[PDB]
Amino acid sequence: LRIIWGTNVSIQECTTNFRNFLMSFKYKFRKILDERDEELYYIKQLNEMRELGTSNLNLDARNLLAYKQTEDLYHQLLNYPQEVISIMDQTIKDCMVSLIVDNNLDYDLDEIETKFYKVRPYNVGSCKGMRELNPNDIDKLINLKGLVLRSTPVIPDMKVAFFKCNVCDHTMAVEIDRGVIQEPARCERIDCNEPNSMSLIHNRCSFADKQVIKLQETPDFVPDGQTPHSISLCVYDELVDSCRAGDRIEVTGTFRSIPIRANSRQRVLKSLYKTYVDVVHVK
Amino acid sequence: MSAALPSIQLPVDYNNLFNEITDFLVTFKQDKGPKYMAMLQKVANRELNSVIIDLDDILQYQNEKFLQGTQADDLVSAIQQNANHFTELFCRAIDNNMPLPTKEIDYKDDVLDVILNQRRLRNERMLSDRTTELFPPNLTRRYFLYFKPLSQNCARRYRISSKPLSVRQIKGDFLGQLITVRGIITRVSDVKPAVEVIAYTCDQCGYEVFQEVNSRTFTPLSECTSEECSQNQTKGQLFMSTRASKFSAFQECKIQELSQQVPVGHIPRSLNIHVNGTLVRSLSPGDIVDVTGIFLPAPYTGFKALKAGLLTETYLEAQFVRQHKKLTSDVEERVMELITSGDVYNRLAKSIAPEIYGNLDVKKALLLLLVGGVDKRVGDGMKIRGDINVCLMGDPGVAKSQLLKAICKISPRGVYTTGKGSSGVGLTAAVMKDPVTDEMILEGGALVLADNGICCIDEFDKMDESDRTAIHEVMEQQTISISKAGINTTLNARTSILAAANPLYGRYNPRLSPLDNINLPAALLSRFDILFLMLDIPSRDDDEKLAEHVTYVHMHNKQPDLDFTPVEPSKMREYIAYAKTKRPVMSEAVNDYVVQAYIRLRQDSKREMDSKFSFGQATPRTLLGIIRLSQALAKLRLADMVDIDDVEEALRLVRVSKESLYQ
DNA sequence: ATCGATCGATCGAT
DNA sequence: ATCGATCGATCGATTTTTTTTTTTTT
Repeated sequence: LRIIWGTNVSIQECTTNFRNFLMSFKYKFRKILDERDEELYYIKQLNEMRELGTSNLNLDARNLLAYKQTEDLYHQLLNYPQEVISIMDQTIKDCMVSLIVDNNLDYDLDEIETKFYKVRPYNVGSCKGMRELNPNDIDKLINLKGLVLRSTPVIPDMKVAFFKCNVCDHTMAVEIDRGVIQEPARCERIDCNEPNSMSLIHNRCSFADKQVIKLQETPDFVPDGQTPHSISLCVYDELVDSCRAGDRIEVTGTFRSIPIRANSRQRVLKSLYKTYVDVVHVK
Repeated sequence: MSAALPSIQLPVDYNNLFNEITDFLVTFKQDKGPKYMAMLQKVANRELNSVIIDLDDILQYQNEKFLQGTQADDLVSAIQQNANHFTELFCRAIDNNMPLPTKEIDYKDDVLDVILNQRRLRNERMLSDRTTELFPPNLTRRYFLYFKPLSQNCARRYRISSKPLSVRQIKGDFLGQLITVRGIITRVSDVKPAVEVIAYTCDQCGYEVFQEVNSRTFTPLSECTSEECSQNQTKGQLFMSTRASKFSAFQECKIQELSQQVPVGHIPRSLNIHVNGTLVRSLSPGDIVDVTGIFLPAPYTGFKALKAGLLTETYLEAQFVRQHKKLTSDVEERVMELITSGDVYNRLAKSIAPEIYGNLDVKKALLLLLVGGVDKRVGDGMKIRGDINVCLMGDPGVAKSQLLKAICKISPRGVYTTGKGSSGVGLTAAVMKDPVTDEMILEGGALVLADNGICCIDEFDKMDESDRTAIHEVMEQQTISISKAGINTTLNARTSILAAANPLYGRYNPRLSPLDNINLPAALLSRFDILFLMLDIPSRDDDEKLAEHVTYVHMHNKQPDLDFTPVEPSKMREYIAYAKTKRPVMSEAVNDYVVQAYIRLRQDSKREMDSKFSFGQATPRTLLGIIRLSQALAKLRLADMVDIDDVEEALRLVRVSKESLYQ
């Protein structure tokens, strides 16, 4: 039944549990509200999505509770949200593609399925302010509130790095991929070799927006004497710049912390890692 | 090598003391089986992480290794000198004596411990088909260990490490030492999780990499150290795996001197300390505590050849913390001593500021703002205060500033302030560079800090314009507006407002007409519901009797008598919000009557006309408040019935706020 | 103090 | 045997930095 290594959440079949969950809900969530629209929330809204070709579905959270199945996926999503969104953004594509095959030719035609879809899940439990935050919480979805202190100018980021050699000169390049850029000493054209320095024209290589926002949350319930702590955020794409500064917001995301070079020359990193928000979803 | 870095003998040896450690570890008597057994399983039970230890019990088992032999060298005398060797080696025996299961791990529970078994699931399977590196004992811990030293009744046993000390009392020989000092907290910059060992992963060859990191920095490994990638032409790539690598929560604080410990000269000494583990979030800035911890230097980075010599500069680490000054169920009865006593509106009115003599009528109204209420919700919506703004006008000081000293102290959200004093920038969120951790984080206070609570104020005439406009808006209340910088925010200030201010120089002149004597703007006084004129004319009878009270102290510490028993704040305060839950609803009977006396007040105040005693015009805001007054007054009666005497009781305080100008 | 490039040699290829 | 590239030991360069006395404006 496979598995994911650290996630211990098996590949696929969660996509299936996701689908029959996506395929049928109605209201089992109203069972928690104790009733007092009969049709399921998604297939209507899933249809609402297909015409516009907007993608970027905002999910719900929590409809995995109280409903079955996905009760563990509700957990497994909260355990490893990053990987969960990875399958789910893709499944939505097929869940669209699976929806279109019944209506057959749709949106002229199969290319609209080629368009990427993704989940922007919100309302994960209730996170407690900021200052409460645990180390153990390293990556998990977090409900948060605060008005933006400052909005930084959009930051460009690496996707696929562009490369060349002394010969021929030739344009062969490799994606930035991981947090590292590995360029072969040689070579493309003449092949050969020869061992020329690898030319990099950065205007050719791929880019995307990551926009830093320092945010001071006002969770209230302030421990006293605790300081009005603030929050770091990076975000991505539409999440970038879509958030006005100075606005109290429900924006949610996994926790993140990453090291930085002490000298900013020497390879040495300073101990403990600095932390920022993953900005999973906005509200 | 020999010579340089010589091996040096010391009479102290833990070789059999480690055995003597496990003799003390687990097995124990004084507290079925020993406390250390099921408690160490209690950590194996995983409902606990932090491990708390004290010097108290070491002495008895050391007495147990004593009396009661066979005789053994003392651990504790080798502790305070080092004790960092005891934070590990004494603790390293815990894997030997800890129970295996000790119960079910389930799923969550938590991550980590589900992964850490997977890390050991991957670690053990490395050697499963392999037929030998293993995860170090330091690599997997999951539980913190703490020490709390003995003062104590053990020190008078007779038996030191617990003697409270100043920063000034801090010797250089105390480095490495587990020590205890009293001091005021400062800073308390935010805590963050810190990794002891990075987990790199080779991908290609895989395995796991663990590199130790100490202090502020480290030098990260690269390439692949994995032996599968060793001696093979292809070394696997690796970078840190944050899910894999272990973290530790790290807080810190500066600790100021109590100032009584200080020499008459010099300066208060701030002391850097660093909070870690379950011990984190145990403190706030400015709190007084007897701090107990080991003291170690953390050089260097650098620089380096700069320092030289080294001149350690060190720091203190926190082992343990002892803080100074740490329904409507059964506390209703604690309300009931004065409930059966009655006179809630007076005895408590007399309860106010028993330290200052007379002016109980002034104190009488003090009780109202200390309670206030209850607001309103129009549904428009526009919410109305809801809050009392009182001013006190008289000079010289009269010790008026002292009334604010008592009021804010008792009052929840009590904030004492003065003209300069806190500025309007102090009452707003103002950007400032944060020392150490960066950067330019905003820190608000005053009005923003005093919201949903009383704000006492002095030098109210010297607050100038910058403050006046803010509090001018603070009279619009429920808001603080900043259009400054990129900040457009308007934040709620629920602050209760009272400021006493001095008359025009030098003191008030009876010939001077009202509002000519006052230094405050009219629009500033109009939104005020009450002001008590503090003009003091000498009365030989009153002067003696007050002087008599001024004779009565310093004579003794206890003032009140002949006769009275002022309520203590804790039991007194509990009735406040308890009464604040009431929200009295107005009876229409008193309702229209207040309207009647209003047009009367709308008549008589206007028939005063030009200058003189004043003040007109008897605007509805005061009636809007005067109605709230009986609403605040009803709360002391609770019962939410709003009596007419309850209504008229405020109207009695209305004329009294003035008309003393004849005196 | 460590990282960085120069430069020296050596063991394989033609 | 001529030539090379390869690794290593050789060589040497880079590591902090903004607050209290002011001064033309009404």
